[PDB]
Amino acid sequence: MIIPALDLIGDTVVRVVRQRDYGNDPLPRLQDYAAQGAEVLHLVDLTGAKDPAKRQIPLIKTLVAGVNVPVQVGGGVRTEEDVAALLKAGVARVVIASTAVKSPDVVKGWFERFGAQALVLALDVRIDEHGTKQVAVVSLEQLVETYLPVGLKHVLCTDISNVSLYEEVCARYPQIAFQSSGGIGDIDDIAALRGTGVRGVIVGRALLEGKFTVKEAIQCWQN
Ligand code: NA
Repeated sequence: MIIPALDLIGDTVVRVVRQRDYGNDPLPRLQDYAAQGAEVLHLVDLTGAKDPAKRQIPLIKTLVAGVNVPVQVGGGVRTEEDVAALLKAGVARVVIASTAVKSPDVVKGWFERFGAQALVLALDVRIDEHGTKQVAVVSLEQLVETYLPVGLKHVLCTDISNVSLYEEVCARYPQIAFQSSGGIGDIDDIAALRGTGVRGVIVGRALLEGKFTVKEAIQCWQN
């Protein structure tokens, strides 16, 4: 799957690493992502990620209501209440950050209550000098072990160290549906990831930049 994605600061669509400002119409943007055939969408609430007390619930309610396809939302999700709040806003899956790295027993609890189909674990992966896949702020393997007993199913992988990693880990963990994020700059990057075993590709920047349209991405990826 192609998974189009918007990063949000307040009501404002942005490019980040803040880099560029693209307006205050996330909804027509999303709806046009959907019109072209996107099956899943992806939001990051950077305002909430900065401080969770300012979680943009009303906004996210609106955005999720305005489209008729599942939406996954991340950004500062670090307590059970936040997960419930996001779900209560209509969100189809909650994307969890570094907490799932730091606090396995808590997060295991979230899995046990909400179920694994509702959660996505977001991991920044570093390949080090030695060739170990480590997980940013512990190895990938270690994490997968920690969460297999509670039915781990969805991982969002950003590589911050490209095809071959995904080939190997997708082969090692056939029970995990991997999502690649970052590293997309043109339609060819999408073609590249096509046969790797990766299940979903997060696409953001390239779309705002007009390199291609979601219809083109889908044409590519879906061969
Ligand atoms: Na697709």
